[PDB]
Amino acid sequence: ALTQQVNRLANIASSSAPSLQHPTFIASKKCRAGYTYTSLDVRPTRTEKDKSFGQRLIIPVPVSEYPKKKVSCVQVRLNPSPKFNSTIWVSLRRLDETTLLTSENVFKLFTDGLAVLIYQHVPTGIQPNNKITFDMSNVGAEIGDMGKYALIVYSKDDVLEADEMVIHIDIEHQRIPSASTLPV
Amino acid sequence: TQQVNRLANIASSSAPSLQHPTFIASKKCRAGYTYTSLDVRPTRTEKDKSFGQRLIIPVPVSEYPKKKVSCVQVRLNPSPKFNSTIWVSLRRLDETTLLTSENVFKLFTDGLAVLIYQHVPTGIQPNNKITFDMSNVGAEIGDMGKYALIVYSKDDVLEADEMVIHIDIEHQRIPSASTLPV
Amino acid sequence: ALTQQVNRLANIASSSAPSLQHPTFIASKKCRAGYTYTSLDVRPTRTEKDKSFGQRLIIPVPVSEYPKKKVSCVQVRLNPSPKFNSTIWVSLRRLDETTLLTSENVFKLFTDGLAVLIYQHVPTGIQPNNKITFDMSNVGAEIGDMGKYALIVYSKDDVLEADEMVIHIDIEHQRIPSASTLPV
Amino acid sequence: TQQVNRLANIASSSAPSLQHPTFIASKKCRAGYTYTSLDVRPTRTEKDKSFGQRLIIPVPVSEYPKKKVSCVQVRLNPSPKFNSTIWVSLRRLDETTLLTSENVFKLFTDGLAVLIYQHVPTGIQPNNKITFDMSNVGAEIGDMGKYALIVYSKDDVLEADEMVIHIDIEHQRIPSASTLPV
Amino acid sequence: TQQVNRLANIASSSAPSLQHPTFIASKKCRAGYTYTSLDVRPTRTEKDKSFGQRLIIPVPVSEYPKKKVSCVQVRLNPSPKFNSTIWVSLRRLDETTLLTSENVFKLFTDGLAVLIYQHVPTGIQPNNKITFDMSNVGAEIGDMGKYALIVYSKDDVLEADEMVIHIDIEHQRIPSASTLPV
Amino acid sequence: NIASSSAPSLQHPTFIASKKCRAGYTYTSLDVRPTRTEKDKSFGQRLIIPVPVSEYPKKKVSCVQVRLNPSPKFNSTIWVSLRRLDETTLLTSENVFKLFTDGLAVLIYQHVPTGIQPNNKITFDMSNVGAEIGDMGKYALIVYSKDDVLEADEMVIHIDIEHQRIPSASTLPV
Amino acid sequence: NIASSSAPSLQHPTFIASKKCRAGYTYTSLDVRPTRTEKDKSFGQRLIIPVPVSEYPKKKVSCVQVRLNPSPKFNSTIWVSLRRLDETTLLTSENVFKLFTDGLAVLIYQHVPTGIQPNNKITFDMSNVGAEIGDMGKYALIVYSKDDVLEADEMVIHIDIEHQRIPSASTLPV
Amino acid sequence: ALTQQVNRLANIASSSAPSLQHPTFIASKKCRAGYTYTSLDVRPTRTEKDKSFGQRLIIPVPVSEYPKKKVSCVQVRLNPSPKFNSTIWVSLRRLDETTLLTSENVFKLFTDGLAVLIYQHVPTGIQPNNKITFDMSNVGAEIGDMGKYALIVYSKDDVLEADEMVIHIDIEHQRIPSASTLPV
Amino acid sequence: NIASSSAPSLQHPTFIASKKCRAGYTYTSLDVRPTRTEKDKSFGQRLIIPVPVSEYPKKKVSCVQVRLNPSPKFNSTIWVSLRRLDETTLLTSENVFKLFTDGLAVLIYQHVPTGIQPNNKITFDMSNVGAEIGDMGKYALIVYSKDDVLEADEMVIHIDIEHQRIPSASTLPV
Ligand SMILES: [Mg+2]
Ligand SMILES: [Mg+2]
Ligand SMILES: [Mg+2]
Repeated sequence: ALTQQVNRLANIASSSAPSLQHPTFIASKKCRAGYTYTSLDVRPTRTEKDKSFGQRLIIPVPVSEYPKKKVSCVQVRLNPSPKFNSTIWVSLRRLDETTLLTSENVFKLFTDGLAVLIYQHVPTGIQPNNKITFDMSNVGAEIGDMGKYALIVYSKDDVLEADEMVIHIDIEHQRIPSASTLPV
Repeated sequence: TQQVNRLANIASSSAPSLQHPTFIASKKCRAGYTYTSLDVRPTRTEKDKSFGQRLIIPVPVSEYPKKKVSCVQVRLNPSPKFNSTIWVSLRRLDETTLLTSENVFKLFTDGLAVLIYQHVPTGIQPNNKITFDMSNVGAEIGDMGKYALIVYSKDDVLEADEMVIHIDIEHQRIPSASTLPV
Repeated sequence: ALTQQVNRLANIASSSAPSLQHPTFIASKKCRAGYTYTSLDVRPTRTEKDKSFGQRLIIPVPVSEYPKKKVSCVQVRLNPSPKFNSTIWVSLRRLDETTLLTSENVFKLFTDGLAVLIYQHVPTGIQPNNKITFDMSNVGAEIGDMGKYALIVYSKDDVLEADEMVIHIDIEHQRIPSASTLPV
Repeated sequence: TQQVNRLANIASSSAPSLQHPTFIASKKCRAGYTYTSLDVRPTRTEKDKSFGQRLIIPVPVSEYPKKKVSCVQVRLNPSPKFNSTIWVSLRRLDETTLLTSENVFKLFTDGLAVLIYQHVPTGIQPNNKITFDMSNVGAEIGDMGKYALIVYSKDDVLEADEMVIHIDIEHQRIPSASTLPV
Repeated sequence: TQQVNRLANIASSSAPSLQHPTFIASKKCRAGYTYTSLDVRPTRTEKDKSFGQRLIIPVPVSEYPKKKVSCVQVRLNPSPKFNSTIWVSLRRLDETTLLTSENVFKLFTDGLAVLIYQHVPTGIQPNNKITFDMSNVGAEIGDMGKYALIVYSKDDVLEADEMVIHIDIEHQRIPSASTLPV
Repeated sequence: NIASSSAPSLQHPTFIASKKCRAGYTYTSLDVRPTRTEKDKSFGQRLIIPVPVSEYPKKKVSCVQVRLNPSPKFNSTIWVSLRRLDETTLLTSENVFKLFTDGLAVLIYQHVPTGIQPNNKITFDMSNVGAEIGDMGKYALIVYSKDDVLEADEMVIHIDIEHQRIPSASTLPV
Repeated sequence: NIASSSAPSLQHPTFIASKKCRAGYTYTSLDVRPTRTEKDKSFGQRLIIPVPVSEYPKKKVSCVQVRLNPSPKFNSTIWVSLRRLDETTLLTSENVFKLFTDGLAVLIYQHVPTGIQPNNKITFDMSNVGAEIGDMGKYALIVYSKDDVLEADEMVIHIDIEHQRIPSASTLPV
Repeated sequence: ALTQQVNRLANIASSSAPSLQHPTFIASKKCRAGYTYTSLDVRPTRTEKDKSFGQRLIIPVPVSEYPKKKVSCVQVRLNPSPKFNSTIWVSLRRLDETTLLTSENVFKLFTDGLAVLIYQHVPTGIQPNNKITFDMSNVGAEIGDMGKYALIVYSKDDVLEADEMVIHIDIEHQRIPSASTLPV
Repeated sequence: NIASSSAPSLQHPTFIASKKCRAGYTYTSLDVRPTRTEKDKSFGQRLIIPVPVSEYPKKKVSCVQVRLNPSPKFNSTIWVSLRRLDETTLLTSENVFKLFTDGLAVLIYQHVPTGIQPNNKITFDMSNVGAEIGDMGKYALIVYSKDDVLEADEMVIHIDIEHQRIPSASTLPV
């Protein structure tokens, strides 16, 4: 028997179905299994129209303690509030504080070799495809590295409000060491 | 030959069936399990105002609290007067925590599933059901009370007659208890 | 060969040695392995002399979500501050808020079927045996159950200050389910 | 079992992937080949006016002209200010031949591929890429200069910041040349 | 027969050896690894005041930052003038975070090892060493700088001549680099 | 045939010769017009890895040669080298010397009427220090005009970087 | 015997030594008296392949050395090299420097009272750029008289061209 | 049978016992056997308080004649007189007369990579551990070399007197050639 | 494969090249700022073995190179070398010459406007004299400022010492 096409057909048939148990929120999978991940909360600030907002990657206190911990991918789901009226562009890349997101600056990178997600408010429910992910399997990303990165957003039409939405960014990486013996 | 059957199952979910107006499919989550539905006529709820109801198990089940729950579906048969469009979900609760609009959003927007039901003109919204799993969390019948369903009328001042919700509860069959009462 | 005494002799020889790498802090092991634990921080309040202080068990936000999660034991290490001048009695049991630690009330239980740790400040370094543990393997303790419990302390001589010390209470329990697939 | 894999490949191209906003797939045309992209900020171009750029290979490749080219993709990342709608393509050229609107159409309309990019409101146009093959024609790196990309702003007076194009070039890997310069 | 040898090892650690005044044993944490010590004459530090020093790797090692560290022992040879009694340890740092007495305690008291050295009259305190492991955390030579050793003079106004500390660093041997400089 | 395999080697006393460290490695050059930096005044530039590589800070670097093609106008005589560091350290004449006179490399290029002029190439090894692409930024080349104040046009330097070939770039872009 | 086969190699620090790229290859020289080109003024000549070769523009070129026998009168000091291009580009002093200071070769030949004078030979490789005989025309050598204005008689250059042997010339002509 | 632990357990049990036949004088063994040793007498001088006394290694007339004779270790037993009232620090290292034991100088070395013995007068008999030894197996020490070395002492509290004590320093080294034929 | 084993060797006429004696050997460098020693006046420094090595005077030494990184200010021209001796002997100009002109080594480093400057490195062999670490002290390097009086800042010397790797340093300290 040849099972190298069955899987493909099965998974392609799936992912593309408005089955049961779920809002207008797309699907999601997992990177190099044998990995665990960590999510992050990011309520934006009332960012003007044509204005861009961004946040650096600020690892959490318990993981941040293991830089050199490899990252595979990094998904970004965004649960919007009912008050999400605007429509915006969003993505994320490496840095050096040195650079500032002058509207002009942002476009620059937005437009070139790299991924970017658009989230528009549709009055026919709400834009399904609400998450996007990035792969570090190759660039080679250690946990410390994260800080260098940072996600962005650009409010194309409405002056997005802080109450308009909240983003969760999930991070696939190697399991951190599990202690099997009580403290000092 | 498990790949092929898997595709046959998926194709079935995706095809208008001769038993629904627009109400999408709804497979159950357990064998050897029975369920129990609930009726929920929501109080007329203002625009931007939210309505919620605790999980008040009924009289005959409420008595075997040690029984576990797998999942809990929420089908919502709307009345023709259903004009508004709303967001709905449910989670663990602490009474105190109040359904203040602001509070609501808070949770709505984070790790957890939520259903939106809009009144469309070309027939009516399909997926009118949504399910939640308690397997992992480990949920006993008594536990239910802790949880509670919510609703947010995003537009029209949702009317009382605008709709009715049914909450289905998968759990362990209750002992046949073959022995007439008292 | 008979290896049912070797282990015992080896572990008894060990635990009782002022070897290397460690202050006047006793040792520690692990309960039903295949379990993970969780620690808790408890800076006390300036508790008078002859007065007792106590804290209920307030599980954390990520675990508290899985009551019905069995607990094996519960250790209580106490890293004291240099300013730890007093000497105190400490332990922990089940409850019902209904009861209040009237000095008198405390003694009552302190004295009967149950464990209790004394921590005195010695001027010959500091009291080694600084931790104590309790077993729930049998009483059967689920995570929800914890809240019912609560640790206590009684300042026998000095009016213990909040800066005098801080306690960490570690909890052996079953590993919580690990998600292997990114969010909504 | 080559028919089955063929359908699996086709099904894959046709399914939103978790790495694109609306930018359709884009398979490459060669192994043992590497490519090289180019950036093209088009000058603000009037309505009904057309803009074009010759193929100016870069400094480090431009030096191994004997290297052959397979195909050349043209992805175009538009800015949010991208409001216009335009037609674009490219072919062999004779400098003299001038991008006079009229001339343009002439070729546009005949044996050859062309891409149209319109600004839609429901998100944004998908297929933002298009590729051309030089295998047959036989195209050397030097040859590129001969060719040139074009654009026609059918509606808005296409702005400079309205967008940026990237031209990908599949060709033979360049000799590792393991030996530090001069 | 691994149990028996284990007891022989343990018994050895626990027996005055003919090479120490009162300085307890001190086994190393790695093979194929070499270490490097450091000298630390602490500035005279008030009573209740704390002193600290960052990990300033030296000139010849500081150059192979990619080299990993296993553990780091801290032996402290006190002078006869050593009269005070102090607490000492070390951890990751953020410069800013200041050795304000209060800050110190904060960490001292939590998940982490700390050594106390008191001046006794019947000879002198034994265990004068303590070690920390970086295996798990994953520590490169460069990383060291991040960390820093601390001290708290609990009693006497610890004098400069009161003592000297040596910090031993287990890490990967440096390449023989058999090839005279420049 | 380990003898035949190692055989590689070729060079002669002249200003025209240069090998390379490890095969399967590719390199990358850099351009550096200096500044009209004064006499006695030193000029320096950080390692600004370019746009397509700068994306795998984890890739390894073997060597890094620095050839310098001068302009016919180049007249001054200057010392030049490079090392790692923290932006914190500043190229004060005094600071410069400090390092210059260290157990670590350095070239001098002066123009004089004597047969031919010095090699313009010099190279540094990272095969041991262990240098990843990201690491480069930390390093930075320097120069000290011992005599005439060189002008931004008295010369142009090219810095070549041996390192691991970057991703096969398997399939077409975005 | 791959070791014996590769064995070939021989040269020493002096103005008398030169090998060759690939065997089975023959070469062709060229003569180039310059022009009384001014001081600061640059002189250049295109690659005028000769009459019998110029007929197989498809033949491959390996290297191209450029030895230059100067006259005893040669006094000036000059820079010299060569590259490809489009007739369009013009040897303005400024343009010259531009390339001179590129990731691509160059020699300087000055006359001074110091032991012996620089090598007059320099060579360039085409084994990779891939150069066909026709291609030559595109290239062209240059020179810049940094000092004294050299005269058309201050020197004569010979340019040797390694390439594939031309047709066996099997049978007698027309 | 496995006899690689028996010996260890036996010798560890021993050395740590107040058996029979011996004052409050610790024990002692032997270095590379097949070696003989040589002792030295060192009555100190009335060395002030906070003052340090030292003596170079002055090999004896019959051995001193065979420099290049390797030394393994060097023990230093110190039989104190009843009048030993003070308490002192003692050790020993290489030299070059050039250096002088300024109290300050002494500390310097005392505190660093190297052994050091403290001998205090206790009124509960007398400080058992009265000897210390140093190993040259590795540094490689020839008999001539000794002279370079020299032992020291620092009277921490009482102004040690010459009558307060006397030290014997024993030297393990290779047997010197034994003549088996009468003289000239 | 004794041929392949011996194969090791690589160097070219320039101020950038240095091998090493025997493997399994490690070395140790030393720093030596001189003194503002007069013109004609010689300066010297004994071999002050450092603190961690100085403890195995019985360890063997192979070679001992002496590279000298000068400061840009270095102007004087000087002779330099080193040998064993008894503190008794004193560096009087006359005494200096005596040895300088012996069957035993020596370098001269002057600064001049001529292409590049001499190698700064020189090395000495002990593989036969038999030198133990302790022995070093007996030796000592010297210098003679033939012209300008060099200043303690006109230069800094590094002396590298090939010798047997010291004790594996098996287990953690005291
Ligand atoms: Mg790393
Ligand atoms: Mg239960
Ligand atoms: Mg000897």
